[PDB]
Amino acid sequence: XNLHFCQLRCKSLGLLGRCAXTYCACV
Amino acid sequence: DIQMTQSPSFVSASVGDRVTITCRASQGISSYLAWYQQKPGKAPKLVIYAASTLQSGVPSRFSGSGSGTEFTLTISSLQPEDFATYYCQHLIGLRSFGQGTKLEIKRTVAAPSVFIFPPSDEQLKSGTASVVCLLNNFYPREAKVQWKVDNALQSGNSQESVTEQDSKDSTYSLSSTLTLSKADYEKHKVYACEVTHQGLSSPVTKSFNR
Amino acid sequence: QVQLQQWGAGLLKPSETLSLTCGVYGESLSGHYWSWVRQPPGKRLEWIGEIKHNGSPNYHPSLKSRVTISLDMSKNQFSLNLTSVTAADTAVYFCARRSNWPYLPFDPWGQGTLVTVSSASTKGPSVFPLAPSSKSTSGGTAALGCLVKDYFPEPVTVSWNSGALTSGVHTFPAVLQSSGLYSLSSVVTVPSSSLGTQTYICNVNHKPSNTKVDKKVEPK
Amino acid sequence: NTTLFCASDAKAYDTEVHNVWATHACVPTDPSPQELKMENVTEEFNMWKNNMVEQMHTDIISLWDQSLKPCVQLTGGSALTQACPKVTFEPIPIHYCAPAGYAILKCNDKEFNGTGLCKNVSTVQCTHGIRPVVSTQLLLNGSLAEGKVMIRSENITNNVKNIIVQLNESVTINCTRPNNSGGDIRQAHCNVSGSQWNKTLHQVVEQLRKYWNNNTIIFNSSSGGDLEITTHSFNCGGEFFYCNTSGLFNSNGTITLPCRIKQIINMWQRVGQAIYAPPIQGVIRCVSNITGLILTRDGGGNSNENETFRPGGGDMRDNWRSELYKYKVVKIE
Ligand SMILES: *[C@@H]1O[C@H](CO)[C@@H](O)[C@H](O)[C@H]1NC(C)=O
Ligand SMILES: *[C@@H]1O[C@H](CO)[C@@H](O)[C@H](O)[C@H]1NC(C)=O
Ligand SMILES: *[C@@H]1O[C@H](CO)[C@@H](O)[C@H](O)[C@H]1NC(C)=O
Ligand SMILES: *[C@@H]1O[C@H](CO)[C@@H](O)[C@H](O)[C@H]1NC(C)=O
Repeated sequence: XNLHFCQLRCKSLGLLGRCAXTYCACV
Repeated sequence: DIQMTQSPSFVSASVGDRVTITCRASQGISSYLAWYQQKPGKAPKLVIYAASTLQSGVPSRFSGSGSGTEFTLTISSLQPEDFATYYCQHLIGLRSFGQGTKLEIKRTVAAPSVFIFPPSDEQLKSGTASVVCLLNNFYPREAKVQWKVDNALQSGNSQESVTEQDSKDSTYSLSSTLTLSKADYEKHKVYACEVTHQGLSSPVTKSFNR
Repeated sequence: QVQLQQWGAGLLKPSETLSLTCGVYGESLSGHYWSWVRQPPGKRLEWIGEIKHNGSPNYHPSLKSRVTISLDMSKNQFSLNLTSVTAADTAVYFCARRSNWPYLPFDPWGQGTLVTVSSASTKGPSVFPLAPSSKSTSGGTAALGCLVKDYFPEPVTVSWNSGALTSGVHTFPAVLQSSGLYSLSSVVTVPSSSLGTQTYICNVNHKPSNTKVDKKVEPK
Repeated sequence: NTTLFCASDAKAYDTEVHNVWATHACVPTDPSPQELKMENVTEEFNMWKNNMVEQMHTDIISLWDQSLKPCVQLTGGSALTQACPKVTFEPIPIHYCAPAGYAILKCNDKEFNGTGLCKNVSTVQCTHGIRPVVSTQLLLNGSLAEGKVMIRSENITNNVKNIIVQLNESVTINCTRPNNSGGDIRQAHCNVSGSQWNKTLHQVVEQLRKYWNNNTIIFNSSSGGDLEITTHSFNCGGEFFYCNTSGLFNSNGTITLPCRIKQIINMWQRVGQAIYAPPIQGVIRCVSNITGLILTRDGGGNSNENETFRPGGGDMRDNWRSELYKYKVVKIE
């Protein structure tokens, strides 16, 4: 993956989010 | 587990006729199916594999089609050598076979010749008496045989045996053996076997007095 | 051309081990799977197992607690072992080749080996006459025969006049009696007129007990 | 392209999730003997666009779904439930073969980057043994590099794309969960030779340079995300292990990695969450050969004497691609 929530999670670490297959990865 | 079901279970067909038999798997097996031919007393023989591909040497009158769960073996015009029991086989997994489809020769009704044989004196010395009733060269295979001792129907003390179809005249033969003790045999007088069959206008009875 | 020939002992008592072997002539065992298939009386074929290169056989589920299949590569033969046999293992056993993918169907086949499992002891057959009679002359055709009773195991062979009498002969399949011994009848139909001028003898041989009988069958 | 079969020397009686499925979906094979080689033949390859990868991905999904049933599944607010019995789980070798009218070309050049011309072509009928291993960060039970280590990417200069490393020397890893003893039944650990491992990097790093000039490389842990791709995850005996690799990625003894057994997992088969039953009792122990890694490179910053690499993965196609790169399907014409 859910890209929006992945993005919603990563910026709270200071980071952008993107999918790694079906998983959320922070950049 | 995958299960192979052949239909029909039993086919009777005349020479020259076309026949098509089917094999159904309980789950899909794509084209992983083969057909074998087996005659009584003999080993199976490969006919078709990959559903539709003939093994070298197999005559052109044979063909096969199908894929998935429904499969087909076809003979465009039967010759005498084709009558046999046919098995299908799943080529992978548990390598399970179908229950087999028996292909028998159809022919005209033929009444049985009936003969009765009393037990030999030699066998009576041993403590047992065998009475044999013979039905010779009849068709169809279905027949009823009843034993009678001093005019009284016997049950559960006789055994039957039937031959495979004769390779030439396509008739059957049958023996029925009534088994009694030595003591039992010598206390009765009349022994009779009664045969009912489609080729007879009425039941035929052969008998003797001890 | 390729031939599969089988050998091995076929008469066993319960709890013993069945051990059959199949030799291949005209081809090597290399790069081919080699398989066993059995057929209980009056039932369908059942796969036992297969193998190509030593170190990876494949067996049926219901038998893998009991079965060993192995290759003798120097003689181009392979064998089947079956431990703790019961009556339920009574069947005709076949060996068969199984070539590499996708030639997966079993082909060719051996002639099969008959395996009989029983506690019954070996016994030679008693031969009794089935005499022709005048209530047995069906329209100028008489019938006579021989009852071959109480022998074990299968099979027996029956001929008439040492193989000279062939027309009209019917040797029925053996039946297993409740005693555990086999029994069988052989009959023949002949001209009534010939009864007085032609001798009729059924010949029965059971090699396992070296029994040879020529019981002459005379009218009464 | 066309659809292929597969192959597996898997037993029919041995009831194990891989075998039972393998027995009802493959063939033993094969037509002997070897790969008929070509000479003075040039053929183009592309590991990143290879239809066999997509076909494999779909098959392994079917295996897991039929084999490892989660008790509960959550996707898009929708809940699915089914029986979830504990099972025995362990990899099996697999080959993929071509049908009647096609063939599988095999590139034999030792140093192959996955794209361009191959000068030592051949033609097998089926692929090498592939272990359908599902994992992140580390590739297990794979094939080894023929000579020295090799790296491959769709575009090395593009930081979003994963870098696939192929080792030439296996590093054995032993993970064990002791019979716990007042203890956490989910606490497990992994042991690997420190000395053995402090030489594998010493060879990968040399090759990680050269592409990026004389920059100095530093390894750091994952930057974040789902717990499954931040840690080294894999399936052992039906149980899900999660290993912290911080000590493994901190630029002559033993490395001890702490582990956790989890019952709640984010699916790789689909975007969603699934729950499996609690762990079985007794010792759970798996020995595997580490044969590769999946890396992503930290971009953004200039050549600050560092590019920095962190563990990645997630798209299991990358696991399949790492083994299937040297194959291609062709039409006879
Ligand atoms: C493996 O590769 C390294 C460098 O990448 C090299 O030093 C080593 O000799 C190789 N080992 C083998 C067995 O080829
Ligand atoms: C690879 O990435 C580099 C850097 O972003 C870019 O200059 C180059 O065009 C890319 N190659 C492609 C997209 O084929
Ligand atoms: C892994 O261990 C390091 C060591 O302190 C820790 O900082 C990090 O948070 C851990 N990551 C986990 C448990 O995901
Ligand atoms: C790798 O293979 C070994 C032996 O074949 C097996 O014990 C182990 O579980 C496998 N590893 C994985 C992650 O499947």
